[PDB]
Amino acid sequence: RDESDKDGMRIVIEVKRDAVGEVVLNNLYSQTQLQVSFGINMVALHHGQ
Amino acid sequence: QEDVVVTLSHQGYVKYQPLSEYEAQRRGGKGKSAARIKEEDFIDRLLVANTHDHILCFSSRGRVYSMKVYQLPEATRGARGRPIVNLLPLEQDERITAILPVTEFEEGVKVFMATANGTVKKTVLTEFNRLRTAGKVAIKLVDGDELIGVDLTSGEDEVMLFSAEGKVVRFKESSVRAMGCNTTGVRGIRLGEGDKVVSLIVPRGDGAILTATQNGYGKRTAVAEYPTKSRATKGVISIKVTERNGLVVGAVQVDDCDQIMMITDAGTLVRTRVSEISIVGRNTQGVILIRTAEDENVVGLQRVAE
DNA sequence: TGGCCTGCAACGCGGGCATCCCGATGCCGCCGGAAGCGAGAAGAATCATAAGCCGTAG
DNA sequence: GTACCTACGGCTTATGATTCTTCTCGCTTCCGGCGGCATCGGGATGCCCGCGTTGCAGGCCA
Repeated sequence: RDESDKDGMRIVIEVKRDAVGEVVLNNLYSQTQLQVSFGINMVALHHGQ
Repeated sequence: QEDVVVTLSHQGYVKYQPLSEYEAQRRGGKGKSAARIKEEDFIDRLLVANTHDHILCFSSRGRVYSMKVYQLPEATRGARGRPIVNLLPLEQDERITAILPVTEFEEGVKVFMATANGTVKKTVLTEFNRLRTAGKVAIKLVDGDELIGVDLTSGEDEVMLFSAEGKVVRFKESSVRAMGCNTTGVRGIRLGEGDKVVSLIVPRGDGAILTATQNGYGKRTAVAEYPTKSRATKGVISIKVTERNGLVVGAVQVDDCDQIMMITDAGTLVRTRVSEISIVGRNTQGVILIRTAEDENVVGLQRVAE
């Protein structure tokens, strides 16, 4: 479901009955794009080079 | 690191506590009021290792379980601990045979096993690198076989197999070649009709070998008298079997200052110092240790780890 | 503050010696049962290949 | 009024290939039980004598 409005984004996910939810949440964190890396790379011009 | 000691009780309660607390609780003598309880519980296995090391739980069905030390219940949140059958996936009538603390997965360390049908087997510790709590098959058992003895053998150590008919064999582990985990193994002792292996002792030090019979008769014999024959050959005389003695219950290596545990079919527990037993040779019967009625017999011999 | 350890004198029976019977045992001939080595088969896993988005440019 | 294409560079994820784990075919041959008989060492049974076990009471220890 979804409950987002003009007071803040809110996403609601119904957990299946008879489930801890923490293992499912970890599987999501491992698979869902909620955990992504970042390619830090500091390159710029100092005297045009 | 937190050097702890792991104490497994006779009823199957596993737990551990730090060495400082264990030595503090050990100070003093045991109360004689508790010794009058015939249905009490005592420590079965004792070991000291690191909390980050791995333990190998060996069952009688040929399965081995690998788990960490910190997964066991601590001294807090319960004094007696938790049953081992509720934390390990053990089947019905599946009892734990032996537990071997392992610090490093050394290639030179081998896990020697022995079955009831005389089939022995050793496995390189390297093959036990990655094993979960579910466990795997450590030895292939035939119909009517069970695992009875597991010990770590390496270098030039020897192994000994004990029988109920008074036979015993002693051979070096160099005459055996390792195999896979899902194989049967090699044969180590001659067994007669209806006879099986009862115990295993690896010679370490100068401790004497203490054996016993069903009717409470036992003796002691030094290891310097036991010949060193080949594997799966005829066994030398261990004890004179007689209708007054019965089948051999078991044998455990004991020093001159330790204790032995003797249990009967009724439930009588008897603690006897080893100094009250005469020292005799191999081709002997022994002396009288405890009384025995015409309808009871000793069913278990074990060295007190206290 | 209560119980374990030990000196001591009196009661008690087991250790030591002698011996014939018994059950393990070595040996020999005979029968059988894992085995284990090589070989074949199955499952598990890490390297290699084709974009997709990020924002300007045509 | 609106839609569809690629270059400039990096990580990943969506799928066919190779080393490590495992499942278990083959029987046969040297080897390990298995039974019978002569053999030998132990010991249970009997008697004698001193030492191991135990009760009482005191001083020491957990």
